[PDB]
Amino acid sequence: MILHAQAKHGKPGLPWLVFLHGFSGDCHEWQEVGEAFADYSRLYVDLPGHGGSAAISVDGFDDVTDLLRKTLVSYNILDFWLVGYSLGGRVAMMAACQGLAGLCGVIVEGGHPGLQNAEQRAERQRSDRQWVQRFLTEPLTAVFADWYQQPVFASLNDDQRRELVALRSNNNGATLAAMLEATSLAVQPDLRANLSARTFAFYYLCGERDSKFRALAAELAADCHVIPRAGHNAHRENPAGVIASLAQILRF
Ligand SMILES: O=C(O)CCC(=O)C1=CC=C[C@@H](O)[C@@H]1C(=O)O
Repeated sequence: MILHAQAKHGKPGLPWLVFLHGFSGDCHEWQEVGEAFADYSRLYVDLPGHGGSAAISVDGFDDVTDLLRKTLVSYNILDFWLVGYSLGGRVAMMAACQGLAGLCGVIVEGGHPGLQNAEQRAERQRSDRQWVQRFLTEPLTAVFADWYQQPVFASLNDDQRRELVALRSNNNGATLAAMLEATSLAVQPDLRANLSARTFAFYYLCGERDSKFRALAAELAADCHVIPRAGHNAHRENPAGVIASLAQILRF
């Protein structure tokens, strides 16, 4: 078993760009940005519980990393960057730190490096448990209307929220719930020390208007690219700015 993905072949010999969406996303998330890198090969992955990988269940990050490894092998990917947004950024950091053969660098957009005490982990465990129950029992248009009013999405306007609710409501609430619990920030290690000692290149992207993750990026041993006029999902709101940042990172 491998993850569902969409592959696009670029110039032979250039690295693959392996894109990981965020929670409730799917393999289309990064395509507006990724297809700008037409000379690279692109792998747009559906994480467990998401898109065409809905039926793939995992118990935690070890299982996700293993699935990612198998997927890369299946596509004959030998030399690649991992590019992850939010949950996908956390998956990317976990997989990179656990070890992926052929990884040359990681680019994380708004991915949390980990909580730092038991109180915070308990709070997140409880909060994620409440969302899990909502995803199991409520109309997804109602759940996502509240999802996109969380603080990390405060910066959005009403039009943006309406569009996102409509988009994300194409999803399986049960498999979203299973994945939300399995890869909850509550169960993630604090990766700051590991990221500091990294063998792989590590870059951070953050929307200008994403106050939480601008502060987090400052705690990290990475070059941080602040994306103008963008919130947490900076590549969605300012794709041209994210393409420019990715070009600076990749082509140097
Ligand atoms: O874009 C979205 O709707 C969600 C982005 C996303 O992956 C996350 C948002 C907020 C909390 C988490 O569940 C998750 C994350 O881990 O970043």
